[PDB]
Amino acid sequence: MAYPMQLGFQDATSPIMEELLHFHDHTLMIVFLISSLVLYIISLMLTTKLTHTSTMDAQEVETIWTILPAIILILIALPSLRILYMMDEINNPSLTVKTMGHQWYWSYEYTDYEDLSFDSYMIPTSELKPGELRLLEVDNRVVLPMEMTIRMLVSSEDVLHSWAVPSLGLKTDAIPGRLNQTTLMSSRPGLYYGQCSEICGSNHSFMPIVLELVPLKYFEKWSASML
Amino acid sequence: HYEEGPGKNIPFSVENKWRLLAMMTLFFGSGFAAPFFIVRHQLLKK
Amino acid sequence: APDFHDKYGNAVLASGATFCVAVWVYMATQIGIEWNPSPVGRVTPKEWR
Amino acid sequence: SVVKSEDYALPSYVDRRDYPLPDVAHVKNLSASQKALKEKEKASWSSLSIDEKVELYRLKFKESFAEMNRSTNEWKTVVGAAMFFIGFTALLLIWEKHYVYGPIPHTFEEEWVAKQTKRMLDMKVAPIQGFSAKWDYDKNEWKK
Amino acid sequence: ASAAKGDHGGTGARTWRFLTFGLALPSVALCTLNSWLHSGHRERPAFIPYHHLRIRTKPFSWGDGNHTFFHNPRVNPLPTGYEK
Amino acid sequence: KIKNYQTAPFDSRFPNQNQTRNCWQNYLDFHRCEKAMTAKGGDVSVCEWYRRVYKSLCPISWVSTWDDRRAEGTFPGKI
Amino acid sequence: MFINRWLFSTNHKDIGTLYLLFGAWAGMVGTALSLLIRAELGQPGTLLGDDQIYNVVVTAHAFVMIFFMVMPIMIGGFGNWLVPLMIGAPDMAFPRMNNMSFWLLPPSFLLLLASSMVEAGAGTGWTVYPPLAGNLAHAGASVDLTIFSLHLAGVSSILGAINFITTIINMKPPAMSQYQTPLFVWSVMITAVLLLLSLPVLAAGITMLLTDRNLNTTFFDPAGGGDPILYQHLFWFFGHPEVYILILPGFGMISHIVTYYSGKKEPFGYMGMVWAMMSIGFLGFIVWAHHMFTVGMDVDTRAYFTSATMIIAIPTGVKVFSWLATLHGGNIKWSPAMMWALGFIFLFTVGGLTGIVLANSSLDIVLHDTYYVVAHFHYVLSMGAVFAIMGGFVHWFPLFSGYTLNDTWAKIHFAIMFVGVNMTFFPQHFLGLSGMPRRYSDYPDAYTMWNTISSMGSFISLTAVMLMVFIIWEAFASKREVLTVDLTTTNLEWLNGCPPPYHTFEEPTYVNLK
Amino acid sequence: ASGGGVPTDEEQATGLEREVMLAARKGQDPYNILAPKATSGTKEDPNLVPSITNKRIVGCICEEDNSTVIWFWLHKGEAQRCPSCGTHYKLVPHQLAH
Amino acid sequence: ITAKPAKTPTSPKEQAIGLSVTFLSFLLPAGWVLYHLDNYKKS
Amino acid sequence: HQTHAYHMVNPSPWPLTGALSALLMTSGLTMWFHFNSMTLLMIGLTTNMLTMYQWWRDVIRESTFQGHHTPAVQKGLRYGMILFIISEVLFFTGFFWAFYHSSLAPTPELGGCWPPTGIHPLNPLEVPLLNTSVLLASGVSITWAHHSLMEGDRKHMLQALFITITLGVYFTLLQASEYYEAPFTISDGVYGSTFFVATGFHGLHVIIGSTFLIVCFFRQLKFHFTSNHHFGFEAAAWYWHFVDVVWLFLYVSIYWWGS
Amino acid sequence: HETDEEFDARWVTYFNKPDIDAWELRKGMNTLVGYDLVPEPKIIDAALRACRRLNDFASAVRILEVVKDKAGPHKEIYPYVIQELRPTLNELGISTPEELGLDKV
Amino acid sequence: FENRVAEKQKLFQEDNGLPVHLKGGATDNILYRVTMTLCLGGTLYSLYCLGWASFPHK
Amino acid sequence: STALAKPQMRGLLARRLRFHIVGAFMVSLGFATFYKFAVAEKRKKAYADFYRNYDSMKDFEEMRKAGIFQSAK
Ligand code: HEA
Ligand SMILES: CCCCCC/C=C\CCCCCCCCCC(=O)O[C@H](COC(=O)CCCCCCCCCCCCCCC)COP(=O)(O)OC[C@@H](O)CO
Ligand SMILES: CCCCCCCCCCO[C@@H]1O[C@H](CO)[C@@H](O[C@H]2O[C@H](CO)[C@@H](O)[C@H](O)[C@H]2O)[C@H](O)[C@H]1O
Ligand SMILES: CCCCCCCCCCO[C@@H]1O[C@H](CO)[C@@H](O[C@H]2O[C@H](CO)[C@@H](O)[C@H](O)[C@H]2O)[C@H](O)[C@H]1O
Ligand code: CUA
Ligand SMILES: [Cu+2]
Ligand SMILES: [Mg+2]
Ligand code: NA
Ligand SMILES: [Zn+2]
Repeated sequence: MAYPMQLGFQDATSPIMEELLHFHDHTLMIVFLISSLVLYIISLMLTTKLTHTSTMDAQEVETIWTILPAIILILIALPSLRILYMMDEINNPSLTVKTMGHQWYWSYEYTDYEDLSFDSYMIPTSELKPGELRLLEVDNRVVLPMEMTIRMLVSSEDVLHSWAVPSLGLKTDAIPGRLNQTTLMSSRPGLYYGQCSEICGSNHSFMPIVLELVPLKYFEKWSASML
Repeated sequence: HYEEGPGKNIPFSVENKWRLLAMMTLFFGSGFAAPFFIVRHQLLKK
Repeated sequence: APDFHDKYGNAVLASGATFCVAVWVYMATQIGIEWNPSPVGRVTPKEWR
Repeated sequence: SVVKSEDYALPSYVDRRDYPLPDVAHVKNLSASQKALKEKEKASWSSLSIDEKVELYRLKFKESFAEMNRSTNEWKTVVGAAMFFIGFTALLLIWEKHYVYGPIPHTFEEEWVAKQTKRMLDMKVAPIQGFSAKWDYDKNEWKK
Repeated sequence: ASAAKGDHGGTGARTWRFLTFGLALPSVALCTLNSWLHSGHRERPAFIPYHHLRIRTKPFSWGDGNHTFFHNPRVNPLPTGYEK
Repeated sequence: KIKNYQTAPFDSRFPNQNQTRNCWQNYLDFHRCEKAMTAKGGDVSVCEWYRRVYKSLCPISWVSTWDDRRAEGTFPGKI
Repeated sequence: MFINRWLFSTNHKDIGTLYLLFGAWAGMVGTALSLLIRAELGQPGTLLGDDQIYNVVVTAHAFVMIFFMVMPIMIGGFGNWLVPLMIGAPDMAFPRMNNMSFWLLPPSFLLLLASSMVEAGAGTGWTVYPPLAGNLAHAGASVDLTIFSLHLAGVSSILGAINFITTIINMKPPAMSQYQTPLFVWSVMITAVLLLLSLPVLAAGITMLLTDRNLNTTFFDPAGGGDPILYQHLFWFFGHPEVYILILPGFGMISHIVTYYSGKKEPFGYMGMVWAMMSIGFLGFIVWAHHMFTVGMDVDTRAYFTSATMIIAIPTGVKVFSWLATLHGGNIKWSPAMMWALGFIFLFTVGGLTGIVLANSSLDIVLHDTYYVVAHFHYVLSMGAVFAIMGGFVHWFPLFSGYTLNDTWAKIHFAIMFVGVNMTFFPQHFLGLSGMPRRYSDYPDAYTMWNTISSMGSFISLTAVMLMVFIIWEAFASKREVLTVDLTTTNLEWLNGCPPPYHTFEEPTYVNLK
Repeated sequence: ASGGGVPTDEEQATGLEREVMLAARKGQDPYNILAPKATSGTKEDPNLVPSITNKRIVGCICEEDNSTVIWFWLHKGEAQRCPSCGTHYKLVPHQLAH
Repeated sequence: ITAKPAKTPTSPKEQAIGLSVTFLSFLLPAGWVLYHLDNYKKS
Repeated sequence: HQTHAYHMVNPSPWPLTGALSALLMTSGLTMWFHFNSMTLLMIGLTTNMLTMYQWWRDVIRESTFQGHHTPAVQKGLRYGMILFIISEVLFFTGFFWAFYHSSLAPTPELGGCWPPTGIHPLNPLEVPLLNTSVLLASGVSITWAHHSLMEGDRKHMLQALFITITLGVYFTLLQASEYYEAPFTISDGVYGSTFFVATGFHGLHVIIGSTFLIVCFFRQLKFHFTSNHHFGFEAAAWYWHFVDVVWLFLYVSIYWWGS
Repeated sequence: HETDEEFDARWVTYFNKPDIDAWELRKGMNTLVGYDLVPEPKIIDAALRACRRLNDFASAVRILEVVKDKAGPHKEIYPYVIQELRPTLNELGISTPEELGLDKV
Repeated sequence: FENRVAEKQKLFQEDNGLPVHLKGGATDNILYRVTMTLCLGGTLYSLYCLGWASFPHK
Repeated sequence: STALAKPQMRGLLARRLRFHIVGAFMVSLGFATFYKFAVAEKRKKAYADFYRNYDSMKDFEEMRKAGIFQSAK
């Protein structure tokens, strides 16, 4: 989850989110360099009493400032698109889980074997247990096996929602009539939080997602106990 | 024809700066106040 | 002939700066705003369970 | 000298360091002594006095380069006034905190934060760099 | 294409009148014959209350709220079936 | 026979993020197979692969609605 | 005479003045709505109510700022005043239709106010996506009033686009080619082509929303075989061109301001500037689905929309570097308008660059629907379109009114606004990277520090807006009448004096062909 | 069967349209529809700028394909020069319509 | 630009009046609404 | 006195009455959809018609009777009409995009097929083919009318323009009968939605274009047009060819390919 | 394009035209100061002598000011140019801006 | 019909100062008054309808 | 006294521009080197070091014993 005064991304929980971190570092270096260069040149143009006000020929310099930006764009697009096609590669999941958005909560279905489903609602602030996080805890977490490739299928039974877990690099819109797929793989056990990411009415701010990543054997006993 | 020149090519008078202040106050202040009174209206329903 | 800035610029700069610092320090520290700074190096963790 | 609104389509005078010789003289009407000075200007300029030379300059031009290029104390007024109005803004924020905002949630109480911080460390929030990476689990204290 | 006609020389009012009476209005007369020939009611199909048809999310702002604007009792069933 | 089913495998017919038609197709295939088997006198066990796949992929409410509409005579797909 | 002049106008300058007044009033509405947003977010918890009242305020804030402040000021106000003067034309081509483009806007704004007064308002986002905006989740009149408000604003702008394109093509001096027209005139022509082509697609999409809500169509309703995502394609086919419509007249004004206060007769690289605005206009029609990277599109489509979006950096960079080359060697006048334009060059560059970050669909998975997008677009809107509006207003106020501003007060105003907008929006990058969603009335506690600072910045910008009203009052109160304006040989709109007479160019300019 | 009955512009044009038509027939351009062709622009051969008043705005495209136009008021009296290229222009005021 | 001296000069006292009236026009109605929010929310 | 050729228009009330008519029509539709009343809508439609009548009346006064349409003004009105038609093309493009979106990827609720289960399309070879022959024929007769006018032939201009209008009316009556006879409705999911909204907006444009042709017919009866100056006729003919081309795209896309 | 010396020679020729008129004097100086250079003394010499033929003492002083202005922060250039022009200044009786007090702000 | 355009040209070019929308005569004023009265009256009524619709009705 | 030497008088703006554009380039390269070392590589090494001997079961057992899980006591 986010922590106070955080400046950048949540630490990566998945290999794809680690890739996104390194790609963002690359792109942010470029963004800082170009912003700084423009600020510097502004200051340079503004700090001399020397003048030259006659017509200036543009053709030569316009080669520089089209070719160099084109090269920079290619140096962004190449790693960008590599990650895009990695995220899309075939992976062979071990488990399929569905989530359906609703006003204002999420339901989850694990129907590979048995008829397992439940609703997941935010814990009201007045009912938080000591040390629990305001607006982020839920009553029934999405328990999942760690270190395993999971297919998540996302839909909605009313308006648009969007199912997001920042530290896994996940955000998939929840659209009625549509079954959107994403893949989830956590490198670590733990609790990973997200929040509804499409405006969905009165309690859009108050329908969070909490994944609970544990070893397979604990996931199997939890699943059985939830029937 | 119409009046021409500074202060004459506008739909509001600038002949007296204090009447102008009142008019500008009402004009810009009504636009700024409207959303606050619409919020009040929406809260006082239910 | 000195203009407004020659006559009053020093006083506007000094008074405006002193006022701005005083009122923002007061707002930031004396009226109970919760800035929620990082607990790192600040908070002693306490048993919760 | 006197520039009039109805002169707007006539060539005009300007003091600009990049347009040193403007389209008209600063002073176009001449008194008797000024006329005699322009006649004297047709003879050797070595025979003009310093004051006559200054007068010819000031008939042709309004400000010299040094005058038109002078710096000013305006920045002191601008920065100082901007800081006053930014200061005024904090009064608005103080008013808002006093009269508009109610208490913030109970999760910002010191004890709650201390318990929530331990729980975040127990679930190893951001354990690579962001948060639990800064806690020393072996010494049970924040890393120095 | 050159179609299969072939006048020009000058495109003019006389040529466009020739086209109007010699090709366009004969084609309308032919299609009018073809149509007023295949008219005469075709039977209406069994009613099936499919949920993607006869949509009613809000009453229509006319009539009883449940009839479409150019409702034809012979061929337009209501959500509950054909009228009586 | 090819059990130890874990979940529905990748299907090259449906390789993109939108998996609606994967759910739909397997639901149709199961129920088409089931109708064929029950008619000619056979075992629905041969339809089981499609059952498992659509049960894995399809939202419960979709399956429930489709089942209701097949019972009502208003299911718009061909079975 | 008053009714004839101000309600029955056929004069491009008076109609421009009407648009500037309307846009200034809308800017006060939009500023009040922005303060309500930041009051709600300025401490953790709930101030006003749940997300419905909050997103009615957010939705209205965007519609007012875009359709009632920026487009009326830039296109209706500066376009009507300046375009005919810059080409020596005696008025617009359709001077009477021009007046209806203005008078459709007060009804459009009335419909939007009405939407917020009836029922519980339209809490939809300015994108108005179904099904939240449909007749089950937003039953009653509010969303229909919003649709009709958009219909009227769209007719106003489509007719206005017809008028500008016709005037700029048809009413130049016979010797003046399109490559002898000033860059602001080019920027308005291109903006008008974008409006002509994009607003009818918006009109189709919102009409389909209206019929799904009231005539039992199902364009966007899966129960009838419709698709909510079709509405997103139709809306964003308009909405991406719309942001270029918001910035292009600003680019035109920035080119004039930077040229003027650099003491230059011409912008650097005129044909490159024309090329870049045309390229940006064209590319802005083929990138819309970068607003849809998380809806479930195919990977090859994501790759296309990433690449096509990034290429817009090339023509935009030509413009930024050409503005820097126009400064180069200038006799720089540090006027308040120049300060606004220099702020624009830098802060628009920052916002454009975070736009390039967002163009990468892989990274946009994590950034979409977060405050990183809100930071991007307020750098290009509050520090881009708005800085060009303020630079153009301070630069051309003496032309329109015949009176001068106090330049020291205008520099104070720029300084306050500059601090306020940066304090408001810079921390929103951190909120976005760390995952704060859009359209939230409240946030998890970790996000408190940057939301508190961002709300403090919004109050500084309020102080600047109040000061701007006083500055305009002081100018009309003191009545310092303009005498001489420099560089009229390359700024034709000033050559008829300040203010220019009601009828200008009754005798056209003489321009020969040689 | 080509008949008649449709009025011609010669018969029925009126107002400014008719003034423009009749002037064009005479080879005249009182309403400034055509671009004037430059002279050599010397002081002996200045460009002659018609006007119905005693000043008119000139725009000078100093060289072919310049994108910058140089604008200035030309006044009745001695020829004036473009401030950029120096080419000469002289106002020729006259009576009613150009 | 150059300009004439003000036809109707606005003294520093007059500017302070105009500035104060302008600021109060924005701040008093919104302040009244925000001060009374609680009165509204529960009604 | 001016010495350019452009038209400075007298101060006019019709922009304001047109803008207020738009307020009354839209607030009127809102009252009709939500507050069970047609009153505001009826006022708005009436003031809209009055505004259009007096505005276009004044354009005829300015041009035929006062002489303000010099060639430069007429050239501007040509550009204005071309740009207006382009805007209308893009409006229809949004409805074609909706139609191809829904029909190229038919969803499970339809049966996963197009046309949807339960939909029985009209036969494109019956009245839809007749409508196609009618609008194509009217494009030929309006071209005859144009050349008759240019050649100075009053009687045959009027004949050809009357035939064009008759065909536009025939199309409209045929389409109204087809609407009544159709077994599907606007509420029959996305097939009915796309069919009736797209053909319905097209039918509105046929009615608009036919009205514009009728205005030209009466102006021609009153001798307004000269053999060289008749931009209102040219504009009505361009708009009529636009209405014909939109129909050809509707016929191929919705009636034929979509059946 | 052309060598420095060719540029300088064209400008000397321009100002040396015996019957140069006031407009041509102003056009020349206002054009010359748009270039990225401080004009050579030989150019300035020709322009000052044009001022003399035009009986314009004030414009001669202004041209000396614009030489100092064009040098920007390069404070060594103006005293060099004045040094090189001293024989012409003495011959024509041209006082520098400094000698007239016109360098005071 | 006869061609009476010349008569209408005389009428609409008469030097009487009238704007074009009133230059046909008294019928123009009547139609203007009807149009403007319906527009302004209708606009007031729309504002009344907004007042009504802005509050709930049980 | 002695005469002053002839200074450079031409191209002073262009010379200034060239010198500082070059200087900006050198500074840009220096920053890209610093940033790679201080940000990008720091992050790569932090993730590689974290995972090099990381024991996910041990991490789980610590979290379980701290009581954080619904599914594991
Ligand atoms: C004036 C407004 C404006 C403008 C001009 C722009 C311009 C750009 N925008 Fe932005 N944008 C918005 C307003 C604007 N945007 C709004 C309002 C939204 C939110 C919509 C909503 O959801 O409500 C949004 C959303 C948005 C998204 C969707 C993000 C999401 O919702 O997840 C994306 C994605 O690609 C995007 C990208 C860009 C890009 C690449 C540009 C480019 O045009 C920028 C090009 C500029 C530069 C690159 C800088 C100058 C160039 C140089 C100095 C050259 C060298 C540079 C390089 C080599 C990179 N914008
Ligand atoms: C509910 C209500 C909805 C709207 C209903 C609309 C109903 C019917 C409207 C039909 C349109 C009638 C237009 C009549 C125009 C008459 C005036 C005219 O035609 O004016 C002509 C100029 O053209 C001009 O302005 C051309 C100007 C007019 C162009 C109009 C194009 C149609 C626009 C209609 C609105 C479309 C709305 C679409 C909504 C989806 C006059 O110049 P000339 O002809 O050269 O004459 C001069 C010679 O005599 C000299 O010798
Ligand atoms: C975002 C836009 C707004 C930003 C900040 C606004 C700053 C507010 C300026 C002052 O507003 C006034 O504040 C008074 C309190 O100081 C209120 O008086 C209220 O409180 C007084 C003191 O308790 C009582 O005497 C009054 O009767 C009672 O109305 C008064 O109504 C309100 O107009
Ligand atoms: C001078 C310019 C023009 C100015 C126009 C001003 C028009 C004012 C007339 C309004 O009269 C109201 O109309 C409502 C609807 O229009 C009526 O409601 C009635 O109308 C519905 C529609 O038929 C019925 O179904 C309902 O029972 C019933 O509420 C209602 O009695 C009546 O007070
Ligand atoms: Cu669910 Cu937002
Ligand atoms: Cu976009
Ligand atoms: Mg989204
Ligand atoms: Na809040
Ligand atoms: Zn020239």
